[PDB]
Amino acid sequence: ADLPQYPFADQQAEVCTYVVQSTAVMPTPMIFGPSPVEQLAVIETEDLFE
Amino acid sequence: KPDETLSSQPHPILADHWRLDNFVADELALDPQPVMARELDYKVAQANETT
Repeated sequence: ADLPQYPFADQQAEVCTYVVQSTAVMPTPMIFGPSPVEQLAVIETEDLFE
Repeated sequence: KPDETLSSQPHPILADHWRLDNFVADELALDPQPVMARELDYKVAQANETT
């Protein structure tokens, strides 16, 4: 449960410094429905469609 | 028969106001619009213009 780090100055310190890098591509059956659109102030203001 | 050609008819563009058309609105127009008298000839009585 307690393995000392004799060669290191601090035994209780976390000697390592890890950097992870993961990339995953996962085909899935989720719907991924549509992307809405913003509203134009000109429409409903100047009555382009009347 | 004589020649069947019109002589009394206002010019569609030059006899009316010069106004800017709204093309977007005209796209959403698929209904029968009225064609009132006074658009076919200038020999129209006062009352018949609105008909």
